[PDB]
Amino acid sequence: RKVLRDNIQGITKPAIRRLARRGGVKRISGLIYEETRGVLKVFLENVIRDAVTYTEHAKRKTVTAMDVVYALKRQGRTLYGFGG
Amino acid sequence: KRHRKVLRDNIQGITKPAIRRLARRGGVKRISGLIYEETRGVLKVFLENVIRDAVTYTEHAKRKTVTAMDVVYALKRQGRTLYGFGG
Amino acid sequence: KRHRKVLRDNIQGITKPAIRRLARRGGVKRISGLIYEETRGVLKVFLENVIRDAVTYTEHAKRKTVTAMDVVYALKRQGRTLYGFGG
Amino acid sequence: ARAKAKTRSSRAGLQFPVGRVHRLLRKGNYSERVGAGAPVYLAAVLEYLTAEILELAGNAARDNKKTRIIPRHLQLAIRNDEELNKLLGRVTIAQGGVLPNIQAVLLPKKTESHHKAKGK
Amino acid sequence: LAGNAARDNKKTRIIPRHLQLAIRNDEELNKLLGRVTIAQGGVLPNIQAVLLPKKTESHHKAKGK
Amino acid sequence: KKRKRSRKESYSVYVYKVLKQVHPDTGISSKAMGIMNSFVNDIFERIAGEASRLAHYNKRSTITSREIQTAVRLLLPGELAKHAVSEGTKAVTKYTSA
Amino acid sequence: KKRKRSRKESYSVYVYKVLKQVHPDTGISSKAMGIMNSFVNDIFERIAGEASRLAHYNKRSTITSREIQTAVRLLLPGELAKHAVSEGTKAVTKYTSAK
Amino acid sequence: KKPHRYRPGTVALREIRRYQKSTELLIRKLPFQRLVREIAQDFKTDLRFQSSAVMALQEACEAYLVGLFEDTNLCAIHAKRVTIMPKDIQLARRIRGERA
Amino acid sequence: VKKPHRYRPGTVALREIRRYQKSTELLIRKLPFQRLVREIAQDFKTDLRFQSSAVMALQEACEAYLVGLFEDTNLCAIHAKRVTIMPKDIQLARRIRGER
Amino acid sequence: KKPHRYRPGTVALREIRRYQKSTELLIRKLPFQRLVREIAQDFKTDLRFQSSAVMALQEACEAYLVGLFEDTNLCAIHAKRVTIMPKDIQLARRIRGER
Repeated sequence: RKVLRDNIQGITKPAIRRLARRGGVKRISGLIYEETRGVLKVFLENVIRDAVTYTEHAKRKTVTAMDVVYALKRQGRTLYGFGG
Repeated sequence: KRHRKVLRDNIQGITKPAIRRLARRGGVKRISGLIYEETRGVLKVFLENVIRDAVTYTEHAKRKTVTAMDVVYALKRQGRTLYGFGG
Repeated sequence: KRHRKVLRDNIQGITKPAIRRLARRGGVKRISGLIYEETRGVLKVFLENVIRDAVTYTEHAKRKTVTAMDVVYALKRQGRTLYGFGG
Repeated sequence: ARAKAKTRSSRAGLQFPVGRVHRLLRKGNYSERVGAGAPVYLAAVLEYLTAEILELAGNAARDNKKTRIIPRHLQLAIRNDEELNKLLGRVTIAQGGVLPNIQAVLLPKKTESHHKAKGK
Repeated sequence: LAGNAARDNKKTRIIPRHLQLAIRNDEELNKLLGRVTIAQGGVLPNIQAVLLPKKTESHHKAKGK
Repeated sequence: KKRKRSRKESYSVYVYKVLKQVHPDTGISSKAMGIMNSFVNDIFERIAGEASRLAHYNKRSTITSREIQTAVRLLLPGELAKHAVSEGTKAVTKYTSA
Repeated sequence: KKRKRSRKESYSVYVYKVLKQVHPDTGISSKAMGIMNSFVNDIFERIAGEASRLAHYNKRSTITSREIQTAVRLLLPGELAKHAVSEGTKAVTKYTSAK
Repeated sequence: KKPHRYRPGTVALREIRRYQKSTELLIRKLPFQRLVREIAQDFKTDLRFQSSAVMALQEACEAYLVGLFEDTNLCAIHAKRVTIMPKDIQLARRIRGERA
Repeated sequence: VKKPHRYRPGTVALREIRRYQKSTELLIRKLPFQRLVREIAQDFKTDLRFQSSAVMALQEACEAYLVGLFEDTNLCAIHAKRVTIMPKDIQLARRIRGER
Repeated sequence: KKPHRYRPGTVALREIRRYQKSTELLIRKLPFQRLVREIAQDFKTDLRFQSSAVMALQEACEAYLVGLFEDTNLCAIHAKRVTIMPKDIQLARRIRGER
């Protein structure tokens, strides 16, 4: 079952620090952990709503990797590699 | 006759009051003294970048006159999109 | 009213033959192709430096003409004493 | 009759294909009639730029003591340059990494910190 | 520019070395005091890249391939 | 049923050959071929995407060398523009005089 | 000019007629025609533009009605999309009946 | 409010309110004609600018500058200060991504 | 003998900003990120089946935008003389960048 | 037909011997008169140069250049090469201390 809470409590507190110690931050306040689950559910909504629209155009029911490489390209963040 | 050409005093042509009227439309309340030299650095880089792409389109058409549908076609690429002073 | 060209000689007149005449006095036998752009970059940082000190003396006397005794006085400070061109 | 022939690329001495950038420039509907002097110019600008991701990367593989140009060695060569980080400046490279940087103010230098029982 | 290089090395006195690490970095102050020798200064760290360890890899004959 | 798997087309033989002239000892792992085919297919899209706009703005119907050259002067940054415009001019000149 | 000179094309006559339907007894200045005529000529090059790429990825060679419906779904934003995908189909319905 | 003196920082709120409600350009037209002409000399000489080209450049350049100041202001109010300064302009340019 | 060399606050965090900035692997666990992508796609079209290379091209672009908003919230928390990123910093970086 | 093409590099030894035995300046006076005029514009405008000032600047500038090329040559003969190249000019300037 995709329990709503479980899916977002999936980005756990240790991995919201180790994804931030790769940027330089030395001390992290307690409330950063809540806001940073908010900004990764309003980014995935926008990338996974423009991969569904291309998938429907070709009358397919599987979201292929090339479609995500074409959803990201439109919004200004091209990804080179996991696609062609 | 006109025995003179345009020197490089122009970058100081923007006066101290003009940068205090384009910043009071911005919400700024107490402009600091050193800002006036910095704001003549940010404008100076920008005016060159729209200009180099503007000349590059004109030389493609082998003309000698930079018409405004060339500025409007340069400003789209960099980022903005002036609507109006052009077609 | 104005010479149409305003290039003020852009590091020009140092044509391939002139740099292949100065080098041969030096002892160079087979000058390579890329040297010509570089030797127009070393002449450039020298002609400016004798000049900045030369104008600095003339403005001290308030005169508007750079006489040769000013260039001999500037050249001593950097390190090379030209003997006699001005005296 | 009609003779025997050789590749157009060899005739102009360019390694990158000059007969495949003509089909891909005409079957994409970029323009109605392709000049024949344009496939050759555009198979040289790509090749000059290919070496800009194949030489700076290789020189950064010797420095880490390895003989293959793996995906990270590609980032340390397109993020350490000043005219190749202003072209590929939004692209994200798969399985890459970040360039090492720690801002100076954070580095340990509190100098005994102070405010404690007078260390005097 | 010398005190700021004493906090970085964790000391509270501007001793003679901390004076070289501040007059051998700034470009305006290394083109004025460019012949002077400080009394017990030392030198600024720099190892040329070509000789760094291995790099070209000391295998030579590398018998095999 | 039939075989005839669609034959995928990639610029990957040509990238190996440029590695060989520039460095004769190194080799590229499979992922770097992926992060390199994508680069070649991205600069081609920008240069033939500003050529087509230039051909149309000045009413015209063909992309000749000057048009594929105005783009390199605009899309590529500062230094790489000067070297690349020259590298192409030498390569086209050889084609005509042969 | 009139020395055998060329004639430009503007969507300026059409905009005036729309102004009359939504708000009667109101007028537009010629400076405000210039901002509006550019917008009608900029939304044409974004909605048509995504359609060209969509046709190529699929491999199909025609830009038909379905393609100008996926472009309106992606380029436009939230509730100015549901109110415009619906409006267009109604006009395609009527044309299919008569032309 | 003796016309002789209004306390510091109260004339400017009247200035902000009046300036935000009108659209006339704020840099003088004759001096800006020259800055563009000087910058053009290096790219080519013998370039003749039509009247509209120097008008558009005025209505884009004012707009980039009006914007940087609103973002510099947002940064200043963050540190508890109420005045723009030289350091604040640089944080706005690194974040927006222009300088690199 | 009660000294496990307890490190003072600040020496076990500058030995992790230096071991995570020199590696190429992915920090977020794969299985908990194969349920966030599916819950956010059970509202747009029901019964959509994701491929195995498109649940890794979404992890590598939602772990390279977060590590790009933590270098613009550690250049804004050093402008107010603090070393601790706080939730009023992440909100400022978004307004200037353009993503509000 | 007499091509009389001396083999490569033997015309130049005759050139070196003849050039080292005379003192006439090797850069033309009219072009040099202008390079100084351009580099003077930035420091001040309205500066008038007497005839001798351009002449002195020509003798010092030829002399710095003649020298850099006897030291670049000495560096080239060290690596076993016989021709000056762009890289050699930068070792001479780092060692002499000009930087």
